[PDB]
Amino acid sequence: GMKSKILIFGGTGYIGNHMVKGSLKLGHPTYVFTRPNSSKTTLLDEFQSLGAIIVKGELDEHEKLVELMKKVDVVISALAFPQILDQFKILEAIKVAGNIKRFLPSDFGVEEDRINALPPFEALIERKRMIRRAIEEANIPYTYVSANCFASYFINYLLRPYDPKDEITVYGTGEAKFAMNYEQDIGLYTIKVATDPRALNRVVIYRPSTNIITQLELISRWEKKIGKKFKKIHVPEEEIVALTKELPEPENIPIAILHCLFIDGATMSYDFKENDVEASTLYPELKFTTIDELLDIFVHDPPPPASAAF
Ligand SMILES: NC(=O)c1ccc[n+]([C@@H]2O[C@H](COP(=O)([O-])OP(=O)(O)OC[C@H]3O[C@@H](n4cnc5c(N)ncnc54)[C@H](OP(=O)(O)O)[C@@H]3O)[C@@H](O)[C@H]2O)c1
Repeated sequence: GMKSKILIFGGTGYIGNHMVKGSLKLGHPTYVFTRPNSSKTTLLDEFQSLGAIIVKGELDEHEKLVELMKKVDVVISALAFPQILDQFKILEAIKVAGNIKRFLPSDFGVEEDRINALPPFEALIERKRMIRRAIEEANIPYTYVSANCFASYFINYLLRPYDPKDEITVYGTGEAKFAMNYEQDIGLYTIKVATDPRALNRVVIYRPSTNIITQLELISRWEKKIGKKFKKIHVPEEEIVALTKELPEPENIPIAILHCLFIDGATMSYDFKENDVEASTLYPELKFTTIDELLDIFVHDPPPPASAAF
């Protein structure tokens, strides 16, 4: 009816699929753009059964993008790091069509306009910054989502719950705080803020007070849940920094990211600004799945591990 029509790029993605599902669950007409040479016919078939409109095509098809933009109201990009600057193709189409009410570029991580990282990672987040600067210069309505850590992704990475090993690797001292959110919730909240006037042209941060923790605390709570103790093996900060300088690319990128999130504590190293919007405070009918609930999920029905593309 009056629900804004949402177009999602990278919808078959690791985080993108939760945005597609959240969109449909909220009653929004949902368009999913996907490459012709897909390996997700089963995933696309699921979206289709849920009401999604599938549009196959390449980002290089400028005319197709423009005609597609004219049919929707909101555009959300969940593309991967290798495709960050390819978002300029999306932006060009948005500018030509001229009817888009809100554009959310592919951020969904650290708040790159207030944090810095080691060269391997810094170079990549500068690409996201370039997208934001272009959006602002063109006066395109937007919302920048700092989702912080994808919870299933990093619980799997840090705890390797599917590994019966007796040791656990700790990065740095393990004392740095970080916030992590369940992917399913990042998906739903992103759709909500994309049409919330309170988020128009603002930075939105997902930092629920129940999802702030340190590596050491996460391990301790996990040990209690499963009744096992691990031998904590620390990897010195100086060691991690050296690796980012010697190891090749993309091998050194994940190392740089681990330093950013778990040693420097970039997701918790700042205080909110006047115009910042913390999403957990927005909807009284909704709440972010907490860390305790997340650990319970890994005990009962753990989601598969994942590895981002670099
Ligand atoms: N905060 C965190 O913890 C965290 C963790 C991981 C990722 N991220 C962020 O989340 C965002 C998305 O990451 P992701 O892991 O979800 O992405 P992804 O699943 O790797 O990729 C998303 C989609 O990109 C499309 N795609 C892939 N290669 C392409 C190409 N060459 N040309 C055009 N389209 C292509 C694919 O869709 P089709 O096959 O349908 O074309 C794919 O499903 C990024 O901004 C990333 O940095 C954050």
